Amino acid sequence: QWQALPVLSEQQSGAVELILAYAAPVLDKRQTSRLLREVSAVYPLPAQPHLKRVRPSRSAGGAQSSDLLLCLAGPSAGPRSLAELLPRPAVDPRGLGTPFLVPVPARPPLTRSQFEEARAHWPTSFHGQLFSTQERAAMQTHMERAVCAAQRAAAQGLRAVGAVVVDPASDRVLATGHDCSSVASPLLHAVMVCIDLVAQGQGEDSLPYVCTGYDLYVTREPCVMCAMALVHARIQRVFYGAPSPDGALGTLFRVHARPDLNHRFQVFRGILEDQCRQLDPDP
Amino acid sequence: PDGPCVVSVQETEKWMEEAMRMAKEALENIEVPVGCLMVYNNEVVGKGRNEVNQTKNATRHAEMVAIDQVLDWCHQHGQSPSTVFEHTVLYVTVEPCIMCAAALRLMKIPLVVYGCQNERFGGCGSVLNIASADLPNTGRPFQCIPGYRAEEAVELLKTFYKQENP
Ligand SMILES: [Zn+2]
Ligand SMILES: [Zn+2]
Repeated sequence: QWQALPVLSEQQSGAVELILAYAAPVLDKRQTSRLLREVSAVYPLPAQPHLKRVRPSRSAGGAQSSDLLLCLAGPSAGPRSLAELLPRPAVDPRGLGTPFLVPVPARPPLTRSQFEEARAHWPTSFHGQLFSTQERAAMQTHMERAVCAAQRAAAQGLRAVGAVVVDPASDRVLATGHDCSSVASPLLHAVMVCIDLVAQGQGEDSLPYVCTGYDLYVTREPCVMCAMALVHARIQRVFYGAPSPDGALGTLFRVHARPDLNHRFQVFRGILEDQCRQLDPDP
Repeated sequence: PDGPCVVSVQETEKWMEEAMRMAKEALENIEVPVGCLMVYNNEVVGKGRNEVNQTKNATRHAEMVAIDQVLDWCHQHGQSPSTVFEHTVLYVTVEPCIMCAAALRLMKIPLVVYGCQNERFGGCGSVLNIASADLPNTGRPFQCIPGYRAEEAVELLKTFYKQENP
C-alpha cells in the first residue's frame, strides 16, 4: 500500500514523452460501454493508468465520434488488423474499424503545464505502478530489514539510519549495516559502512567497482558523501524510504542521473515510507 | 584568522613537493595519481595517496585515507577531532571529487590547497561546487586555493589515461 516513485534527471522530469499505441475507431457507439469492458480487461495497460481510454472527436460540423485506446505497440510498429490485436472470444470486436497508430503520453503528468501538453495527443487525468507483486515483497522484507537495522542503531544512541545491500540476481542479503558515526570516527554513515562491508567480502581477483549489479535499500535519502560513494562504487539501483534535507538522490541533487559522472543508475523513493519518515536523515 | 592555518600555509612549497612525491608514488603503483597531506600547526598529521585498485575498494581516495590518518593521530594523542580538523590545511594534487568535498565539509575542514582542476568528478567547482554550497546539514563550507603546481600535476593525469588504453 506504499508506492515506489522513480527519481529522474533534472531535465527528464519536466518533459512529456510519448509511446506508440494502437487505437481503433468506434463506429457503433452503442458497443462503447461493452467494448470498453471487453478490451481493457485483455490489455489493462497497467503501466499507464492516467490515460482515459476513449478519445472523443468533434467534426467541424459537430459530428461526435470516438476512438478506443486498444493496447501498446510492439517493437515493430506496423499496421495491425483487428484480428491480430484482439483475441477472440475474449473480445467480440464487432463495432470497431481498422486500427491505427497513435502517440499517447507515456507517464502521468505531474504539473498542469505537462497536463495540457499530454492531453493534446490523448486525453488524460490530473491529481503509475512499477513492479511485480512478488518483487514488491522482495523489497518489502529488505526495507524492513533496513528499518530493523535502523532501530538497532537508535536504541544504542546512533543516527537512526539503516541500509541493506541486496544482490537482485539471488535476492541474497550481502551486507546489513546502520550508521556508526562516533566522535572519533564521524564518517561512518549507514551507506559508507555498507560499502566497506561489501568490499572486504570479495575474492583476490575483483574489480574495485565493488557494487556493480547490486541493489541498496536505505531508510532515508543518502547525503552527498554517501550518494557519490555509490557512484564511485557503481551501485545498480537504490531504493529509499523518505528523502533527507541534504539528499543527493532527489532532494538537493540527482547524482545518479547526470551525464557528467562516469555512471548513472536508477533511484526509487517511497519504499515503506511511513515507517522511515520517523527514522533520522543522512547525515 | 586561524593561527594554525597561517603557520601551516607558510611552508606551502614544502607541503606540495611532498604531496607531488606522493602522486608519483601512486602513479608507479598503478593508481590514480593523487597524493595529499594534512597539516595541523606546521606538522604533518595525516598523509595519503590514492589506494583504490590496491584495496579493491573505490572509496579509498587519497583524501579519504588522510582523513582516517588524522582521526588516528587524534586518537593516539587523545585530542577531540573537532579541535584538530577545524585548524587543518589540506594539500592535494587534484581538486577533491564530489565525494571527498563532502567528507571535508563534514569534518569541518576550513581550507584546501589543490593543484589542477578535476574535470571527471570535481566537487570544488568543476562539476558541482560542494565546497562553497549551502548545505545546512552537511558540515561547514570551506574555501579553496587552486592552481598550485597544476601543470606538473595534470601532466600526471594525462600520462595515466593515454596509458590506461591506447
Ligand atoms: Zn551520508
Ligand atoms: Zn576524491
